[PDB]
This record gives sequence, structure tokens and C-alpha cells, in this order.
Amino acid sequence: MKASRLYTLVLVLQPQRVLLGMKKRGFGAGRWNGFGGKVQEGETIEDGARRELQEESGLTVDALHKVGQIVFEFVGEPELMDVHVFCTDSIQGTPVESDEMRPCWFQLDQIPFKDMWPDDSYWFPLLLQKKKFHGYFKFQGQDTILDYTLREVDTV
Ligand SMILES: Nc1[nH]c(=O)nc2c1ncn2[C@H]1C[C@H](O)[C@@H](COP(=O)(O)OP(=O)(O)OP(=O)(O)O)O1
Ligand code: NA
Ligand code: NA
Repeated sequence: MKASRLYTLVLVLQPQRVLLGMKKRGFGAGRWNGFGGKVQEGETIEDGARRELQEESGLTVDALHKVGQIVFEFVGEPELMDVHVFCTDSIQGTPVESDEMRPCWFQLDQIPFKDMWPDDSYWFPLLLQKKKFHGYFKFQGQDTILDYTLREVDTV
């Protein structure tokens, strides 16, 4: 059995567009992603997702709704990433570029799948259909899925 670390991922999804963030530096730059990071001690996962959204994008929201959970496993890494996925209820401000991340809106017929994590091609369509899901993806490096599961669920 492995240990898992908790992470969040927030999709700012509006009726016709979605906000994504492009990684500018570090390792993994060039890829568009939702907003999130590691859950911290003592906060609920949802509150951690809100905190990370604000830190990462500048957007503040009072509430999210949970839409999925995805476990990532990487060859050579014993720790699993347990990612809790949320969508925004409403927003009321503008996103901000940081030294690390550039936010950009995409129309929902221009979702930039080829420049997103490969798993997003599988689960983000469910998110657009307002379905809930559980997933698991095993990666070799950043680009190659060796095994995965995806299932629609009634409760995340
Ligand atoms: N395969 C994948 N598909 C996806 O859509 N999002 C992924 C992903 N793999 C990781 N992510 C997301 C999850 C989370 O929002 C983020 C990873 O969090 P980070 O490690 O950057 O967190 P922190 O910024 O809290 O970490 P520190 O560097 O310790 O400050 O990237
Ligand atoms: Na963090
Ligand atoms: Na980060």
C-alpha cells in the first residue's frame, strides 16, 4: 500500500468559457492547468481549494462544489497524489498573472487539451456534462499514461 498526499484542483467553469493557468517556470512549464496545490494542516479540503485558488489566480470565492477525485501515480515516486477537484459557484473579480502562472480564458470549443495534462482529456468532458467522477492515472514522466481508470459516480 502507498501513502497519499492531498492536493486540490479548481476549474473556474462558466457557461461558455473556462479559466486555466499556464505554468511559466519551475519544472512542467508550458502546460495549462486548473488552480490548486497542497492541502495544509487543519483546513478542510474545500477551504484549502479556495485558499489555493486565491493564492494561485487572485480570485476569491465563498464556495465551491466538488466534482471529482483523481489519484495520480508516477513511476519512481512512491507517494500518490490525491487530487480533489472542484468547480466554482460564482466569481466576482479578475485573475492575476504571477511570476509562476499566467491565467487565460478559453472558450469551451477551444479547450487546449494538447497543452494540458493528458488525463484532462478523459475527465474534463465529464466536468462539462456536469457529471461527477473518480479517476486514477499512472504516468511515466509527464506525458505517458501507462494505466488509468475513470468512472462516473453519484457522490464524490
Ligand atoms: N496529472 C495532472 N492533471 C491535472 O489536471 N492536474 C494536475 C496533475 N498533476 C498535478 N496536477 C495539479 C494538482 C495541483 O493543483 C497541482 C500540483 O500542486 P503543487 O505541487 O504545485 O502544490 P503546491 O504549490 O501547494 O506545492 P509546493 O511546491 O510544495 O508549494 O497541479
Ligand atoms: Na500550497
Ligand atoms: Na504549485
